[PDB]
Amino acid sequence: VLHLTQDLFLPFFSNVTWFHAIDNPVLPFNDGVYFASTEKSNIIRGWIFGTTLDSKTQSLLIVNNATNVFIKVCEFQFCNDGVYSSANNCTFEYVSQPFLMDLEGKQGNFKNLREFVFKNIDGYFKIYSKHTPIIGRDFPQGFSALEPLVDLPIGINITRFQTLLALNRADYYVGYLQPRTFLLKYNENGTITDAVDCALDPLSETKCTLKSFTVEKGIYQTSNFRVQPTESIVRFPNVTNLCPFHEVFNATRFASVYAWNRKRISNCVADYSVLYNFAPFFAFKCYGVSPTKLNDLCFTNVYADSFVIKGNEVSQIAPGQTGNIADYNYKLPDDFTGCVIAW
Amino acid sequence: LPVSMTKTSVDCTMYICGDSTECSNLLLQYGSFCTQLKRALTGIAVEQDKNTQEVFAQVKQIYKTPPIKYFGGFNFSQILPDPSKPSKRSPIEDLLFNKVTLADAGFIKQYGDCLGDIAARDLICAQKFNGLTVLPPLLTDEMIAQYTSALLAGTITSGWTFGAGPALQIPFPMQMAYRFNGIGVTQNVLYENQKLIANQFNSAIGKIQDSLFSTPSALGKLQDVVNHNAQALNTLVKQLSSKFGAISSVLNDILSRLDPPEAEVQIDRLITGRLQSLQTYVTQQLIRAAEIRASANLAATKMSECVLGQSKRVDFCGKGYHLMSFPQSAPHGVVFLH
Amino acid sequence: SKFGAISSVLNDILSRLDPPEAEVQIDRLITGRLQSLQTYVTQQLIRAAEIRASANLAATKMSECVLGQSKRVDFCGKGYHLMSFPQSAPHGVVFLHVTYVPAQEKNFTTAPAICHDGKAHFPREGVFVSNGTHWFVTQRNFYEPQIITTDNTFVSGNCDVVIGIVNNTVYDPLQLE
Amino acid sequence: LPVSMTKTSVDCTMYICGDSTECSNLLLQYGSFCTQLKRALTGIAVEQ
Amino acid sequence: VKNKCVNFNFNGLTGTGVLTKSNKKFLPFQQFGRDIVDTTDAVRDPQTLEILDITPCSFGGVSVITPGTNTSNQVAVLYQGVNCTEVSVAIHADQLTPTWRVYSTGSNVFQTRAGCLIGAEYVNNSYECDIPIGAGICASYQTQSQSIIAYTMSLGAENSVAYSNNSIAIPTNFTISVTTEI
Amino acid sequence: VKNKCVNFNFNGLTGTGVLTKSNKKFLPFQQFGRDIVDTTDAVRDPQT
Ligand SMILES: *[C@@H]1O[C@H](CO)[C@@H](O[C@@H]2O[C@H](CO)[C@@H](O)[C@H](O)[C@@H]2O)[C@H](O)[C@H]1NC(C)=O
Ligand SMILES: *[C@@H]1O[C@H](CO)[C@@H](O[C@@H]2O[C@H](CO)[C@@H](O)[C@H](O)[C@@H]2O)[C@H](O)[C@H]1NC(C)=O
Ligand SMILES: *[C@@H]1O[C@H](CO)[C@@H](O[C@@H]2O[C@H](CO)[C@@H](O)[C@H](O)[C@@H]2O)[C@H](O)[C@H]1NC(C)=O
Ligand SMILES: *[C@@H]1O[C@H](CO)[C@@H](O[C@@H]2O[C@H](CO)[C@@H](O)[C@H](O)[C@@H]2O)[C@H](O)[C@H]1NC(C)=O
Ligand SMILES: *[C@@H]1O[C@H](CO)[C@@H](O[C@@H]2O[C@H](CO)[C@@H](O)[C@H](O)[C@@H]2O)[C@H](O)[C@H]1NC(C)=O
Ligand SMILES: *[C@@H]1O[C@H](CO)[C@@H](O)[C@H](O)[C@H]1NC(C)=O
Ligand SMILES: *[C@@H]1O[C@H](CO)[C@@H](O)[C@H](O)[C@H]1NC(C)=O
Ligand SMILES: *[C@@H]1O[C@H](CO)[C@@H](O)[C@H](O)[C@H]1NC(C)=O
Ligand SMILES: *[C@@H]1O[C@H](CO)[C@@H](O)[C@H](O)[C@H]1NC(C)=O
Ligand SMILES: *[C@@H]1O[C@H](CO)[C@@H](O)[C@H](O)[C@H]1NC(C)=O
Ligand SMILES: *[C@@H]1O[C@H](CO)[C@@H](O)[C@H](O)[C@H]1NC(C)=O
Ligand SMILES: *[C@@H]1O[C@H](CO)[C@@H](O)[C@H](O)[C@H]1NC(C)=O
Ligand SMILES: *[C@@H]1O[C@H](CO)[C@@H](O)[C@H](O)[C@H]1NC(C)=O
Ligand SMILES: *[C@@H]1O[C@H](CO)[C@@H](O)[C@H](O)[C@H]1NC(C)=O
Ligand SMILES: *[C@@H]1O[C@H](CO)[C@@H](O)[C@H](O)[C@H]1NC(C)=O
Repeated sequence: VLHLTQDLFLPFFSNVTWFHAIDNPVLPFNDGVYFASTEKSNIIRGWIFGTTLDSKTQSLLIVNNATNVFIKVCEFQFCNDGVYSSANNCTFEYVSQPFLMDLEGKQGNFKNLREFVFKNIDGYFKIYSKHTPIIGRDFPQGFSALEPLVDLPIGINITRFQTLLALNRADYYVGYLQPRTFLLKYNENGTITDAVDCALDPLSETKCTLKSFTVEKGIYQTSNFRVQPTESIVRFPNVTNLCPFHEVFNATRFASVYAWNRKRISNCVADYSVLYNFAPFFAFKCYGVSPTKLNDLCFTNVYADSFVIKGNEVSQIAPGQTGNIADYNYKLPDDFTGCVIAW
Repeated sequence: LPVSMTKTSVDCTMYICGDSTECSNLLLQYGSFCTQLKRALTGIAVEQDKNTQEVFAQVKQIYKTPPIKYFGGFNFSQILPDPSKPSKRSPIEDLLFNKVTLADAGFIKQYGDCLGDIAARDLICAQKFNGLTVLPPLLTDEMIAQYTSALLAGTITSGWTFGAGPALQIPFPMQMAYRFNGIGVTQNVLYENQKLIANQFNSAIGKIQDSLFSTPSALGKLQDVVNHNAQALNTLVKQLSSKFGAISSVLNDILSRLDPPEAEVQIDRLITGRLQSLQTYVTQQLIRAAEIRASANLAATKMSECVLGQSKRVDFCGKGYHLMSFPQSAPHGVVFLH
Repeated sequence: SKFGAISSVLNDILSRLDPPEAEVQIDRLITGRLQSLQTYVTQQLIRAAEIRASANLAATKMSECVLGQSKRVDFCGKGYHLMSFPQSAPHGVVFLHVTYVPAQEKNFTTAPAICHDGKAHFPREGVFVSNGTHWFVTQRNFYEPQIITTDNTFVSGNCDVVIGIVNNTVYDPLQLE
Repeated sequence: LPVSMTKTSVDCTMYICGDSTECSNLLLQYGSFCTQLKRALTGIAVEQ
Repeated sequence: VKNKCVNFNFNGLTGTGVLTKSNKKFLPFQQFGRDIVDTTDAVRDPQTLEILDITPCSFGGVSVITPGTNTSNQVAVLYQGVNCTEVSVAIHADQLTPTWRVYSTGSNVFQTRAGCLIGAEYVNNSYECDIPIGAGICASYQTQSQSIIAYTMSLGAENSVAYSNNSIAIPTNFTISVTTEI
Repeated sequence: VKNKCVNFNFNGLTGTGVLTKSNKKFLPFQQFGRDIVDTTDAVRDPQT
């Protein structure tokens, strides 16, 4: 079968950064990262994940050891090097068979290469791996598949990525995966013998469109090409028609609460910046809309009731309240769609 | 007889979802209900290519007419290509080209002047707005005239031999005598009334041009094919102005006005309407292509029989005892002179 | 294809949802599947019509090029048609047209008629061909020169209308005997 | 050999929405989908 | 920003394309513009009171001409129905939706009547068609050492008859050829 | 029960058909399986 799937993969002939080790920069994490490492026996233990890498957001630590693993989604404080210093708001300790499989044919020339891929779509951390003593120069050229090992629902936020070392007395092949459509050739035994990207080459686009590894001589209509818009203009009518907000907030004789003056605001453009610059507010609570979301909604009519009142009465004025003002002077309906402003 | 029509290569993805990521995602649920349409349309285009090639590419070697034109008094300048015309076309084919006005030529590269249209943008720019494009034909309307000229040269200097084997020259007088012999009249009649028959032929070739000029629409079949294609295309474009039972007709309006999970119903309605319209258009294109292919096969048989030899079958190559025919190229068609 | 519903597999959706809310999704599935089937049947009908046209053409080609000889040019193969043998094929037929195609040709000369004694002579079949010195008659698609006798030609005319007439003597086997 | 078939002149509104103003109005929201059908049926009659 | 593809949101209408100066005769009350098929064509500027047309973005279709993969891996790209100076600046500014970028050596530019061919070169010779491109152009794989070339149709071998007043060619021999029809 | 048409409800996956021994190569992480055109074909026994 020649199944075609679209899922976040590492692009073919993509660009991979290669590091050395003799201090461990924090590489950004976005849309997964492909990882590879070749070694004689071992110089690497684990990785740490998350954002800000401190005791404020949940983090990850997947250090291995000689016999098992130490996967944990915890809120480690710091190590700067006995790898954590905090387990307070921490749970979900995972232990299984060790990831690192090392085999040697009575010699160190069979340096094992290990390819690891990680992703965090809708949580559900996915770890893919395949261990084999490949030719050992560097990243090979022959195709190799990857078998998922663990699939565990972390359900947290990850932004930054870091790797741990070993003790002692040419690795770090890092590439970033991208959302692309791929087709994979399946062996009759089920293993993937080949795969072709569908965003790399015109020949790849053709092979992908017909989902076949052999394209006969001829023309093939594959897709459509678009000049995407470079910039985006928004232009609206020159109308300004500033609302009388200025005269409702620049008044000098704001009526009392017992006789609350009600101003009907009609036929104007309600810009709220003239409201923001006119009063250093102390209570700008809203109920039916958002203080931020006001310039992008259109309304039929607006009423501005203005009255000067005491301090505690400001907190008194709200839908579903009580008091000498909320009962006898001014009662806000429980179904109020608007805002109050106190300065 | 029509031979082919314009080749349309619509792209469902954008025709239904104008540059909308969410709309494309919603369409992705409908399975391979696009690859089928694109395959059908490309099959129609390849079919049109094979129809025109089957109609015209009947002779391998492109013969040229001798520099001197005296075929026993027969006057052929009206059907022979005119070197003065830069397109190397006969005067009759000139009228055939002038009397047919194509709404969409296709070979225009009209992008760049839709912005510069000044006036209201025409049908072509409108189609280029909503996911419609036309693929220009493989055989340029110029080389078709060259094939026609080669066929005409073969049938007036070599008789009907060049369609059987090597082109063997024969003067028009005894070629005339032989076409007479194939009907039931001995060659002595032609050799006695050659001047009269040449004058008859010249008068008829003079009168056919005036008959084609003065008629309102005698090329009504080719005009009909062009008008049918243009009308179907215009209706297909106009179909995007129907709300189909939703709030509005504009995808970018519905998307920007309503939330995703409520606008989902309306965009699904738009998908179901627009895609059904595209399906109907594709089916009508299929029927028209089948009919045009049948007409093209009839035209190819007509060419190989009447032009490339004498046909004994009555009324097939014009009314009366058939003698010959001359082919003439036309926009999306051919014109025979029995 | 899910066709805009919860899932594309009925045997799962029937057990995952109860009837009075599942009927909507199953109706969506029905409409999508039946629209696809309508597309398939329409395309099959078109293909069948085209195949029927091709089959009628092939039947005529059989009954013409096999059960007789065709005078139509470029119908039973390129060139003059001689015979045709049919061969069975998977879901089709294959012909073996045997066609007569001429070969090496030479300019000689031609004249519309020969004027022996005030009378124009015309070939009963064939043209009047000249080696260059001696006029001859022959067939049309093969060069078989023959002596111009009274049998090969029929005489009708007055030797003053035929343009390009050429002077030569005709023969007859009756004056000799 | 058949030469022709019975000519048909089906009508959109009368077939779909028998004398129902609301039904005809909601049919108008479907654009000129069915004018194509009327034209095609006129065509088939003409070719017969 | 005129003569450039741009998303526009004029007074509530949203679309994509290119806008530039126009010579309408817009009536003062008129605000929108359209055509026969009901598509928004011209928009009056609400803050300038001038007339601008609306254009498609880049419409066309990418077609790939290739020989058999078992023969070679070189491919050529067809940009149907576009003046490919437009894509040339589009490739340069990298706003093209296609991500695969095939090389532009200057010799691989082709202003075909049917679009633009990129990744192939002119050969002013005339060979029988192998892959139909359109507008009387055919591509094929040929040895220089191997590349993809584009060339015009050759309708056939050039031959001239020898018609004369008294010239006849009569075959002195014949042949039997067995063709096939399927 | 093998070689007998039976209504199965393997792991909530409902259906009807015949179960039999198969020589496929399911990975330990593989659970359902499928065929060319997206139909559940070879479900490995969760117990055996
Ligand atoms: C799929 O797996 C089968 C089981 O091992 C393989 O069959 C074997 O093949 C080897 C030779 O490679 C034989 O020696 C052995 O007896 C058995 O038949 C089969 O080859 C394999 N197919 C692949 C990998 O494509
Ligand atoms: C063959 O027929 C042609 C008709 O197109 C003749 O051309 C004519 O040329 C005269 C001027 O000499 C024009 O006045 C006329 O309108 C027409 O174009 C052509 O002479 C004629 N040739 C022979 C040999 O008969
Ligand atoms: C004209 O046709 C003649 C056929 O009768 C050719 O004459 C031949 O000439 C040889 C000797 O030259 C004779 O022996 C023989 O019987 C035959 O008559 C003659 O070559 C030919 N002339 C030309 C110019 O082709
Ligand atoms: C064929 O031979 C005829 C005599 O048998 C020729 O007729 C002659 O014509 C001339 C004028 O050309 C007269 O002056 C003479 O009295 C006789 O009638 C005839 O011309 C000739 N034709 C050719 C083509 O050679
Ligand atoms: C007509 O053409 C035939 C072939 O197309 C000729 O047959 C050839 O004869 C030569 C020897 O003469 C053979 O070597 C060859 O294999 C072939 O059979 C035939 O001779 C020819 N006839 C004439 C009269 O030219
Ligand atoms: C990888 O990096 C090098 C150097 O920074 C760059 O030249 C190359 O283009 C990159 N790879 C890709 C595929 O762009
Ligand atoms: C390795 O990690 C496992 C994780 O559970 C732990 O139990 C074990 O003590 C560690 N050390 C060794 C030597 O296995
Ligand atoms: C647990 O999380 C809360 C909320 O982020 C934080 O205030 C608290 O300090 C955490 N407990 C620790 C760090 O022991
Ligand atoms: C009144 O308007 C003036 C003029 O803009 C401004 O300086 C002043 O701050 C305003 N005062 C109030 C209370 O709005
Ligand atoms: C007839 O003569 C012409 C004169 O050049 C020549 O070109 C042609 O080949 C000849 N035909 C033959 C020899 O069959
Ligand atoms: C738009 O308003 C600004 C602000 O005063 C003004 O300068 C400009 O002339 C106005 N233009 C139009 C067309 O009304
Ligand atoms: C398209 O062709 C060239 C190349 O771009 C140039 O003249 C212009 O852009 C267009 N010309 C016409 C006549 O459309
Ligand atoms: C050779 O090709 C060039 C274009 O590359 C063309 O301008 C020129 O006319 C051609 N020469 C001939 C003799 O065809
Ligand atoms: C044929 O004869 C006519 C007059 O008899 C002459 O004008 C013409 O040039 C001749 N052509 C040839 C090819 O001999
Ligand atoms: C019960 O399930 C467990 C899970 O592995 C295993 O012991 C076996 O599959 C079942 N035991 C039986 C069927 O006795």
